[PDB]
Amino acid sequence: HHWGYGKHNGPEHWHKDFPIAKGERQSPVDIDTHTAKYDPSLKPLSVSYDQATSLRILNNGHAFNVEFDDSQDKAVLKGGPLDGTYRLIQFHFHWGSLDGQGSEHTVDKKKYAAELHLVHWNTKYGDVGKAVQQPDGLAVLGIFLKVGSAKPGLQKVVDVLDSIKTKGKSADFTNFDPRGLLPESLDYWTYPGSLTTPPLLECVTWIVLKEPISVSSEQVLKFRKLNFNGEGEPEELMVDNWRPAQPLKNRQIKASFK
Ligand SMILES: NS(=O)(=O)c1ccc(C(=O)NCc2ccc(F)cc2F)cc1
Ligand SMILES: NS(=O)(=O)c1ccc(C(=O)NCc2ccc(F)cc2F)cc1
Ligand SMILES: [Hg+2]
Repeated sequence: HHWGYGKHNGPEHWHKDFPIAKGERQSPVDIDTHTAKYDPSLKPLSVSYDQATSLRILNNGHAFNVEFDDSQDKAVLKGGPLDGTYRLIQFHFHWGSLDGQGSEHTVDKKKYAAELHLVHWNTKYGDVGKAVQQPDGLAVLGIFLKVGSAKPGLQKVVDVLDSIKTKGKSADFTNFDPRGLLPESLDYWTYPGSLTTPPLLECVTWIVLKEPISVSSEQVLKFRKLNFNGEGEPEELMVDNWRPAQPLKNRQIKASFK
């Protein structure tokens, strides 16, 4: 049936319905800090989220997305390895059943507790639908989460999870400021890749931040209480919604710092 993260429909099965799963620029990948190339020509990232308008939060099976109004250049990402303006359309997380796993990308084989993905699309393409059909259509800002101190800016998200426990549920989520989820430093690694969930389109420029943000054990626990299933169906906890690292193949990971 539909794809998932279970034994019978997990990542190892996606290739049957989405041949691109065994493509040349699939994500996530393991970032080997010792072979990543420091690139002096990489420009600093420009994150302008001051005018961000969040609208809704929803459980879509797989994960929970916080959507933003992308009708105008309100929250945009520019700079770095990007050409043009990219609008923030939504952000979501991937997490594990235990603190030692959850992130999609790994650094020197180290998995973090979770990973935040802030998804943006290239404005030159007019709409996200056209953007996903281009090699530079999307830019996803990836941030690692490690268990430690609580992240104040994340609490508003944690408190609302109860109202969207099952698949298909959504709740109004206005006035959320995504700037509250950023680490202090904007140093990053970048490589061309793909969406990490079906349809696995190879249209993403990945920008993974070096500095993880810290979240408390209690905050991460609440992600784990969400459900993959819809209301009235057998309860399957939403945990381990991450795809294992894919072969790097003929790609080079560039670093904005030495
Ligand atoms: N402007 S808004 O807040 O209402 C909005 C928010 C989220 C999404 C979404 O997650 N769709 C994903 C999505 C839909 C179609 C497609 F081809 C690729 C793709 F990533 C769409 C619109
Ligand atoms: N974990 S991750 O950052 O890589 C990621 C980011 C966005 C999406 C998404 O928008 N899915 C909907 C969607 C629906 C239809 C389509 F054609 C493409 C598409 F991405 C999926 C995975
Ligand atoms: Hg593409």
